[PDB]
Amino acid sequence: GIFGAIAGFIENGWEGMVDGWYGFRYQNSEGTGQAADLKSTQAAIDQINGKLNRVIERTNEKFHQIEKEFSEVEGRIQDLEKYVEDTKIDLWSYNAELLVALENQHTIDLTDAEMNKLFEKTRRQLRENAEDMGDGCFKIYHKCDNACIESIRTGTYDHYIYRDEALNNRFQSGR
Amino acid sequence: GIFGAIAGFIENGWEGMVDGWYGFRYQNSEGTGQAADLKSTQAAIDQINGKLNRVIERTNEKFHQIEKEFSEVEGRIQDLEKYVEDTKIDLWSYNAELLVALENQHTIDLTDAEMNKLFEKTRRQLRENAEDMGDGCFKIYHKCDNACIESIRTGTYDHYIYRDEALNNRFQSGR
Amino acid sequence: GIFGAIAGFIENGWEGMVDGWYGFRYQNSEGTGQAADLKSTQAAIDQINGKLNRVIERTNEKFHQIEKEFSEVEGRIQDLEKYVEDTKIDLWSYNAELLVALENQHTIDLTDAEMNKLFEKTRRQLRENAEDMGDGCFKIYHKCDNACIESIRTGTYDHYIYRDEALNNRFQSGR
Amino acid sequence: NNTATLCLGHHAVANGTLVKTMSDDQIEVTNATELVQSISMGKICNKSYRILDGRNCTLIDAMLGDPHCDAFQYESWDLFIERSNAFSNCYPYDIPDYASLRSIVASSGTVEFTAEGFTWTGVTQNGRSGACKRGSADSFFSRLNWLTKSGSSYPTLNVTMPNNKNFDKLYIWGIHHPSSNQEQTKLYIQESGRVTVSTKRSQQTIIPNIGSRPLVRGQSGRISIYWTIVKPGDILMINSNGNLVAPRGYFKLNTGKSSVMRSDVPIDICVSECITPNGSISNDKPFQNVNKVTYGKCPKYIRQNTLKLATGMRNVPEK
Amino acid sequence: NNTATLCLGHHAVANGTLVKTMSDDQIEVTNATELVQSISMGKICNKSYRILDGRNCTLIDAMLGDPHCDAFQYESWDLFIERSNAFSNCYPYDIPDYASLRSIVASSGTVEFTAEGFTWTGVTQNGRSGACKRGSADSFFSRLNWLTKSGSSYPTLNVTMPNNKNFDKLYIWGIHHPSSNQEQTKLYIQESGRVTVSTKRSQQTIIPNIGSRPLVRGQSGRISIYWTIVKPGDILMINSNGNLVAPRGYFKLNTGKSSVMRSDVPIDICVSECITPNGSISNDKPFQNVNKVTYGKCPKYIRQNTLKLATGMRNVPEK
Amino acid sequence: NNTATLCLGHHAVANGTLVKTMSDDQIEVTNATELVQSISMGKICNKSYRILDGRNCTLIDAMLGDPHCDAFQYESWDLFIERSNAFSNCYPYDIPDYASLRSIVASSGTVEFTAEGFTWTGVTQNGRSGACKRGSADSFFSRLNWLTKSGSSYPTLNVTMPNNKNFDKLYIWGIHHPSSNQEQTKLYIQESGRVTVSTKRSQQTIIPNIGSRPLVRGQSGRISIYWTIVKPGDILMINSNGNLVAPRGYFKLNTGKSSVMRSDVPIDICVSECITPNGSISNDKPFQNVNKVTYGKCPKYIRQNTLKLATGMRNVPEK
Ligand SMILES: *[C@@H]1O[C@H](CO)[C@@H](O[C@@H]2O[C@H](CO)[C@@H](O[C@@H]3O[C@H](CO[C@H]4O[C@H](CO)[C@@H](O)[C@H](O)[C@@H]4O)[C@@H](O)[C@H](O[C@H]4O[C@H](CO)[C@@H](O)[C@H](O)[C@@H]4O)[C@@H]3O)[C@H](O)[C@H]2NC(C)=O)[C@H](O)[C@H]1NC(C)=O
Ligand SMILES: *[C@@H]1O[C@H](CO)[C@@H](O[C@@H]2O[C@H](CO)[C@@H](O[C@@H]3O[C@H](CO[C@H]4O[C@H](CO)[C@@H](O)[C@H](O)[C@@H]4O)[C@@H](O)[C@H](O[C@H]4O[C@H](CO)[C@@H](O)[C@H](O)[C@@H]4O)[C@@H]3O)[C@H](O)[C@H]2NC(C)=O)[C@H](O)[C@H]1NC(C)=O
Ligand SMILES: *[C@@H]1O[C@H](CO)[C@@H](O[C@@H]2O[C@H](CO)[C@@H](O[C@@H]3O[C@H](CO[C@H]4O[C@H](CO)[C@@H](O)[C@H](O)[C@@H]4O)[C@@H](O)[C@H](O[C@H]4O[C@H](CO)[C@@H](O)[C@H](O)[C@@H]4O)[C@@H]3O)[C@H](O)[C@H]2NC(C)=O)[C@H](O)[C@H]1NC(C)=O
Ligand SMILES: CC(=O)N[C@@H]1[C@@H](O[C@H]2O[C@@H](C)[C@@H](O)[C@@H](O)[C@@H]2O)[C@H](O[C@@H]2O[C@H](CO)[C@H](O)[C@H](O[C@]3(C(=O)O)C[C@H](O)[C@@H](NC(C)=O)[C@H]([C@H](O)[C@H](O)CO)O3)[C@H]2O)[C@@H](CO)O[C@H]1O
Ligand SMILES: CC(=O)N[C@@H]1[C@@H](O[C@H]2O[C@@H](C)[C@@H](O)[C@@H](O)[C@@H]2O)[C@H](O[C@@H]2O[C@H](CO)[C@H](O)[C@H](O[C@]3(C(=O)O)C[C@H](O)[C@@H](NC(C)=O)[C@H]([C@H](O)[C@H](O)CO)O3)[C@H]2O)[C@@H](CO)O[C@H]1O
Ligand SMILES: CC(=O)N[C@@H]1[C@@H](O[C@H]2O[C@@H](C)[C@@H](O)[C@@H](O)[C@@H]2O)[C@H](O[C@@H]2O[C@H](CO)[C@H](O)[C@H](O[C@]3(C(=O)O)C[C@H](O)[C@@H](NC(C)=O)[C@H]([C@H](O)[C@H](O)CO)O3)[C@H]2O)[C@@H](CO)O[C@H]1O
Ligand SMILES: *[C@@H]1O[C@H](CO)[C@@H](O[C@@H]2O[C@H](CO)[C@@H](O[C@@H]3O[C@H](CO)[C@@H](O)[C@H](O)[C@@H]3O)[C@H](O)[C@H]2NC(C)=O)[C@H](O)[C@H]1NC(C)=O
Ligand SMILES: *[C@@H]1O[C@H](CO)[C@@H](O[C@@H]2O[C@H](CO)[C@@H](O[C@@H]3O[C@H](CO)[C@@H](O)[C@H](O)[C@@H]3O)[C@H](O)[C@H]2NC(C)=O)[C@H](O)[C@H]1NC(C)=O
Ligand SMILES: *[C@@H]1O[C@H](CO)[C@@H](O[C@@H]2O[C@H](CO)[C@@H](O[C@@H]3O[C@H](CO)[C@@H](O)[C@H](O)[C@@H]3O)[C@H](O)[C@H]2NC(C)=O)[C@H](O)[C@H]1NC(C)=O
Ligand SMILES: *[C@@H]1O[C@H](CO)[C@@H](O[C@@H]2O[C@H](CO)[C@@H](O)[C@H](O)[C@H]2NC(C)=O)[C@H](O)[C@H]1NC(C)=O
Ligand SMILES: *[C@@H]1O[C@H](CO)[C@@H](O[C@@H]2O[C@H](CO)[C@@H](O)[C@H](O)[C@H]2NC(C)=O)[C@H](O)[C@H]1NC(C)=O
Ligand SMILES: *[C@@H]1O[C@H](CO)[C@@H](O)[C@H](O)[C@H]1NC(C)=O
Ligand SMILES: *[C@@H]1O[C@H](CO)[C@@H](O)[C@H](O)[C@H]1NC(C)=O
Ligand SMILES: *[C@@H]1O[C@H](CO)[C@@H](O)[C@H](O)[C@H]1NC(C)=O
Repeated sequence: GIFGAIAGFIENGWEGMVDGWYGFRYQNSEGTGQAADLKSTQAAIDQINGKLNRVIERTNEKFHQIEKEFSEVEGRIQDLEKYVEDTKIDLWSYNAELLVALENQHTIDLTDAEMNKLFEKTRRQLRENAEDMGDGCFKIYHKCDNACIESIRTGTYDHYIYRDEALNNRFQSGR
Repeated sequence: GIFGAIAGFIENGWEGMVDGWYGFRYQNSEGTGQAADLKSTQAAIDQINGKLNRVIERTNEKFHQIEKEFSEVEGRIQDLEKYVEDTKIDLWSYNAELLVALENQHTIDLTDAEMNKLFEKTRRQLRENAEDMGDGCFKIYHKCDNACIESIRTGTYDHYIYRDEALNNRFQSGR
Repeated sequence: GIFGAIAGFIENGWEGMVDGWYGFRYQNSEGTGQAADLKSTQAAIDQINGKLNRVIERTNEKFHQIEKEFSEVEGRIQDLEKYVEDTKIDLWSYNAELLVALENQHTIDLTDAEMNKLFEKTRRQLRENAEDMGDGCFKIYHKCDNACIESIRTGTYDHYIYRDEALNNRFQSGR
Repeated sequence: NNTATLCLGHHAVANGTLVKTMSDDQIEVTNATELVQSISMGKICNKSYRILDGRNCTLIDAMLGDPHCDAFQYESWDLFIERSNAFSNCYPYDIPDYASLRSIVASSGTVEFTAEGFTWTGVTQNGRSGACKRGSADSFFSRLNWLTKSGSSYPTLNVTMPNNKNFDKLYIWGIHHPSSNQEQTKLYIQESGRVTVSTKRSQQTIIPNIGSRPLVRGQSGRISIYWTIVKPGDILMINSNGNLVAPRGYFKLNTGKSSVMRSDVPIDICVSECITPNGSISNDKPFQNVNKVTYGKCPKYIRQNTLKLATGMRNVPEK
Repeated sequence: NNTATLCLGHHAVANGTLVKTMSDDQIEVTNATELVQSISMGKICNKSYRILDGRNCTLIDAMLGDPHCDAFQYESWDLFIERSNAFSNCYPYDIPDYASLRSIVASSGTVEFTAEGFTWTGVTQNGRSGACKRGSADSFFSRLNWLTKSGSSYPTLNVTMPNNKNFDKLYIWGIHHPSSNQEQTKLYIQESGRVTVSTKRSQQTIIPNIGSRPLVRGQSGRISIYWTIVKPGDILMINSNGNLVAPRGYFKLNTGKSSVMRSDVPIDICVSECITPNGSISNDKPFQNVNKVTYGKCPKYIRQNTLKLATGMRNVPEK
Repeated sequence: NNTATLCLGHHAVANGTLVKTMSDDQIEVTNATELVQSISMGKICNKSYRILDGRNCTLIDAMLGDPHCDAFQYESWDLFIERSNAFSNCYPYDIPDYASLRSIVASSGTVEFTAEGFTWTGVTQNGRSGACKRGSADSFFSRLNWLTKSGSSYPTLNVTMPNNKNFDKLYIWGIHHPSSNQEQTKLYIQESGRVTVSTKRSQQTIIPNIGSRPLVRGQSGRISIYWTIVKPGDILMINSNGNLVAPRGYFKLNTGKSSVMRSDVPIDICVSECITPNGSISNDKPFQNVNKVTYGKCPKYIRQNTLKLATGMRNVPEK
């Protein structure tokens, strides 16, 4: 991925998430829990659904055409009929190959984006109250129960509330 | 957008900017002001201008061809003439649909990039003297007049000058 | 580039690197040195190698066809033969133009990604022990010999070891 | 501890599948879909289009009126299926520019015939042949009238038939090539015959050609078949002093969704919207590898038998 | 306060517009441009190409020399417009392989004629017809010479005409089909005529075909028209013992940007570089939905009437 | 100092090169590759395909059996090269639908002939001509038998030849057009001849056409050449009362990778897998600007002479 999130800084996927495409796992004073993040999951899915219908016209009726199989050897005209068809097939075959590569590339990249987008969103919420652990994990420098975690997930988290406390736990150090 | 800047962490657009595509709004000791950032605006525009001329050949002269409308029912040959044209039209129709989707996708993405690129540029200038507020805003921990703001915009800003002062205002805290 | 790394925050390329595509230069207690980063170099190269073979079918045998040059003026049929070929050429010509633009765009972007991916990887390792200088350079707030630098390159670097020391050198300041 | 740690992730599945991107030949994702239809249904669905099974008959034969084709007499179709056991069983013939006539009739989508009152003065009508048995009696193509000498005369025929309807009429006619001058003069007084079918805007004269050809159902003579389109307001005119195989009326010519297909696959009771020689095929995928010969609402034919479209993020299993 | 806050943003507009991406069916951006030309100009621009309005004449007629087409006699064109009121007014005819001849002449881009001194020894020249009135007198196609019997003889014509120029000559000739043996022998001694036009490399013999056809401007006879290309250094040769409609010279054959178009739309004083049956259309867009029939510097024809290309960032209004 | 600084970078080269992206017309990268083959090899490689240099002979001539083409008698090819000095040197002829016959034979990929024992009872065989010298004696096309009157008779020929092999036979035959009734009756008793070549499923009658044509190698008469495909189990039949140029046997008709190409470029000892009129061209690039006429494993022909594919990151030199 271009963003280095999926299969990069995030070590690997969670099979335990039968719940959504993106989410959180947390360890706190109340224990450990897991919650899927719906907006992220939705943003991805929306882009992937009906993907092909944004390029390929809803398939079209076609009736009488040219002949494409022959019993007799005729030359000039049959030569042309065979070449017209052969040309048509080869050109569509290219189209289909390129389309798949393009779409898959796009899909891969937008999913890596959504992961990164969500990590970033969370990092920005926390401010200097937290620490980028490097494996897509935040060390949070204060007592954070389930209502606290839940608030970070809703986007209602207030760091000015925890600033003082965070600083204490953070700047305990120095030798 | 893949970068989560436009329509993401930046809440929305500024209709008040009749001035450029990207820029700053600031509140300081002298009041509040607004300035468009030209390099960003230019980088985007340059990519978007003449976009289509990098794929589609400057339109070409074409004179006598085949007939595409018929009075008489003829069979074999007219069958072929109709199919040749029908094939040509359907293939170009695909090309045009895919091209638009590709270009628009690219356009959307490069504009989101330029926004992010500029935020990032600014964040990097400021160092620990500032704070990522999360809505594409920086809390600057020192007295910063218009000449100060203007310097951040020119890329001449020197944080070593303000380090000491920033630290004071920042680390006033702890309980 | 969409990531603003290459030809952006990283000022320019190193001709002195006859060694790899991406890497580090460092100044420490033992002097100054330079080391290419293989994983990054490999990730890029792998994507760029055989690029075109993921879209274009391995070239195919084609024998007897239609005639494409004529001595006599014939009308209707020759009209069709010329138009069939003309159509075929124009359509492939488009394909080739678009393909090049698409691939090059992708190439540019994935290489900018790998640069950014590597900077980011390093930044994440260092934590608050370091400082984003803005030109893709880290100010490291502690004595860091070649074994120390080498550890950051291997991904074995431990910041908890240097935290205390870093803090001292960092927070010497304030007036 | 008295501080918390919060981690972000994405899901993975047990059964990942490989796809192709711009950057990778093979890369595993959480889900993929097939974009190419390669399985046919093995049979042609009698719905939703109107299918006519030609059985022992060709399309040309059913319209000309070969006796074993009599059942098709009243038929129209969306798609006419031409089988391979298909054979002829009437007087031996040939159609110069056969395929064209086959195509014209196929897209017209009917062999329905409107008889007209032609007058052939002083000639015997309804010439029959042992090569073309209706039941077990000598007969001839039902839509053609084989005219010969009456008494000791075959006068210049000069018959007319105006198109007063508001559509094009298609007229099918022919000429007879006898095997010997002996036979020629016997059936058609004059030593050398001819046919000049004409309108206000076109014309075609055909001269018969004496001589022996190989025996087909006991006969060494032959018939050559021609057509003529008469436009509304225009007028048909047949001029002949020998050898004319006369039309009995017209075929109404339609603009339509109709066609003909060579197939040996059986017809069955199902529903579908696309037909190939191999059978009906499914509609839902964008591409198709079953056959380049298609009729109806069909996915586009391509060379590859498989194409996978990623419908999920990259799959990164535990490790 | 004694500290500052600095925010980054991008612009928005009041009048955003929807486009289609790979990721979205509809998404609003700051600006979009139309890529498909769907409005025609309603008229054909007399500039920049050379347009010839066929008026009452077809292209074939103007070259053959139908009397009401006399005005086109000296003309050349880039594009020849064939109207629908267009009709014929000379002797009734037909051209086997008509479209081909139409195409050959269209791309040649001229009906300009160079007369040659042919010698038709012992036959009367300039046969005229009541069906082909010049002014209000019997006449004939101006580029053809209708030869008949002189006195009581029509000797085997054996005329020659070498190509000594350094280009291909196009020769237009014909044969006359009389309505009765009575008429045939009257105008051309021999009971059965023929024409053998030949060069060193090709040849064509055409036999006339006696018989009545429907009346066209009082005449039941007909003429069939043929052509022959004579290469530089080669030589034309016409051999006939009856029924020959002789050429009067040659047409110079050009390689050129020339063509013919069926259109009923009027011609007006404007400028443009692309022409369709619907009129001249604008050049600046890459695609076009007006007509698949085009001449000149034209955008490519496609099925869709609208395609929007984003030319600005995503539009996110206040909220 | 007692603290370290660590910088990240990417390489650059001295010799960067410009490419085109979606975002830029020209942008410098570390490396690019050419995707269009525009240099030909100047010669046709005798390997890997089987090339036959037609030299002075056309493909049609080599199969008919023009005396100067005798060397090709036993030949087969992958690709037959037709040169431009190429000329004819036997009796003057013409083939209606020439190109088709040329194409049929080219893809068959052989002029190898199997003689059959035809019986032409009561006619003299092996008619020769001064226009077709073998060595320096009168001769004729080796694969054709020119039959004329024996004594004072040319009886109706009625010869038969069944296809008992399990492939299609191709038979080449012809008719002779004499220059005067004087010549006609002299060589073929009857005033008017004819040829009716027929099978169970097709037939073709050709009538000769009397008259003078321009002299070619002293002769004013001509020959017209026709073909007939006889299917396995079917049967050939030739009926003629004059003017028949008889076949001497059959050509075996092949489905194959064979073809014909017009080229003046020399043949040389090298290896390659793609051939154009300009010479053999290299295989490795996906596109090609040398010629639209190609045979073999060829890159696709396009209009542009250059296309650069970036194979390295953006090149940003010191500054
Ligand atoms: C030009 O030359 C050709 C070929 O030489 C001639 O055409 C042949 O003409 C003869 C008669 O003159 C034909 O002979 C007849 O053949 C019939 C077909 O036989 C086929 O099918 C049967 C099965 O029913 C098989 O035996 C066999 O496989 C054949 O393929 C027969 O049915 C006829 O049989 C009758 O005659 C016999 C013998 O006299 C009687 O005893 C029987 O009772 C029966 O009534 C008959 O023999 C021959 O088939 C023709 N061949 C072709 C290819 O058409 C032309 O006549 C000639 N033209 C001239 C001279 O102008
Ligand atoms: C083969 O058979 C056909 C058809 O039966 C014959 O062709 C017809 O021949 C007759 C004459 O023998 C033609 O009759 C003539 O018709 C002319 C055309 O009339 C049309 O236009 C006028 C308007 O001007 C309308 O009245 C009408 O709608 C017609 O469509 C007339 O102009 C002629 O009129 C003259 O004769 C009358 C009656 O005798 C006189 O009183 C008048 O003064 C006037 O001079 C004439 O009547 C007929 O049109 C032909 N039909 C076709 C389709 O061509 C062939 O003759 C025949 N061949 C043979 C026997 O060999
Ligand atoms: C229909 O009309 C045509 C054309 O008018 C006639 O065809 C011509 O017929 C005459 C004979 O009647 C031909 O004359 C002969 O021409 C031969 C070819 O000459 C060409 O090549 C030589 C080089 O060898 C050059 O001189 C020159 O450039 C020519 O292009 C000559 O070789 C013959 O020469 C013999 O005759 C002369 C004169 O009598 C003797 O002195 C010599 O010794 C020698 O034996 C001869 O002259 C003429 O070429 C024909 N033209 C064409 C185009 O075919 C038809 O005859 C006529 N049909 C009829 C009447 O039914
Ligand atoms: C051994 C012998 O000579 N028997 C005579 C038989 O000879 C022919 O048998 C037929 C089956 C053919 O194979 C032929 O080649 C044999 O020589 C005679 O049979 C008739 O022969 C004539 C002419 O030779 C026709 O072949 C005729 O065919 C019909 C037919 O189509 O069945 C009769 C139709 O009524 C007639 N139709 C018309 C006039 O409209 C047609 C038509 O005339 C031809 O097909 C046109 O090409 O011919 C055979 O019945 C018989 C009777 O004369 O005598 C036997 O002794
Ligand atoms: C009632 C009657 O019989 N009237 C005679 C009239 O009969 C014909 O009228 C014409 C208009 C036709 O419709 C015809 O069908 C009627 O029967 C005679 O008119 C001539 O008839 C002859 C032959 O029947 C021709 O039709 C002739 O046509 C011309 C022509 O083109 O106008 C005269 C031309 O000069 C002549 N051109 C030549 C020889 O180069 C042509 C040409 O011969 C034919 O078109 C070839 O097909 O014919 C009519 O003028 C007249 C005169 O005989 O007598 C009336 O009493
Ligand atoms: C001056 C003169 O009259 N000389 C006589 C000469 O006349 C002809 O010369 C030839 C070369 C032609 O150009 C012709 O136009 C001259 O008039 C005679 O030459 C023969 O003429 C006849 C008929 O006019 C043929 O042209 C014949 O040609 C051959 C040939 O092909 O070379 C002889 C072949 O054996 C014969 N082949 C057959 C019968 O199978 C053919 C064939 O008959 C024709 O090509 C068919 O179209 O003709 C010339 O040899 C000679 C001999 O009569 O007398 C001179 O005095
Ligand atoms: C991963 O994707 C695959 C294929 O893309 C999924 O199977 C497919 O899912 C689609 C979308 O729902 C199915 O469409 C459905 O069809 C049924 C009956 O035809 C209809 O009742 C529904 O309303 C809907 O239209 C489709 O049938 C099916 N494709 C195939 C080939 O069976 C698959 O389930 C996905 N897997 C996961 C783990 O999400
Ligand atoms: C947003 O984009 C649209 C369309 O892309 C803009 O209108 C178009 O702008 C182009 C580029 O300048 C115009 O081209 C100009 O044409 C005139 C006269 O033909 C010429 O004098 C100029 O030199 C220039 O070439 C073009 O006419 C115009 N398109 C249409 C269909 O009118 C639009 O202005 C842009 N809107 C904003 C808010 O930026
Ligand atoms: C930058 O790229 C260019 C062209 O893409 C490089 O030259 C090309 O390199 C390829 C890949 O190795 C060469 O293929 C080789 O061919 C030889 C002999 O034909 C064979 O022995 C090798 O096993 C291999 O298949 C190719 O020949 C060559 N292209 C051309 C047109 O000469 C170039 O070296 C690269 N430059 C840098 C600085 O990396
Ligand atoms: C197709 O043709 C064959 C006849 O050639 C028909 O099947 C035959 O039926 C007849 C009795 O009516 C018998 O000769 C045989 O039992 C069958 N022959 C074979 C080869 O099986 C069949 O009925 C025809 N089909 C139609 C629809 O008429
Ligand atoms: C096209 O044809 C018609 C004649 O058929 C011409 O218009 C006619 O003019 C004549 C007098 O010259 C009269 O019969 C009528 O007033 C007109 N007829 C109609 C139907 O309007 C017209 O002039 C011709 N055009 C050209 C360029 O010659
Ligand atoms: C379909 O039929 C064709 C013959 O028309 C045959 O060659 C092919 O194997 C069939 N294809 C499939 C996919 O069954
Ligand atoms: C153009 O003319 C055609 C007939 O040639 C007609 O069907 C169509 O409506 C016209 N198109 C437009 C866009 O006006
Ligand atoms: C190849 O030959 C053609 C003629 O067939 C000629 O026009 C052209 O210049 C040649 N092309 C090249 C690339 O040499």
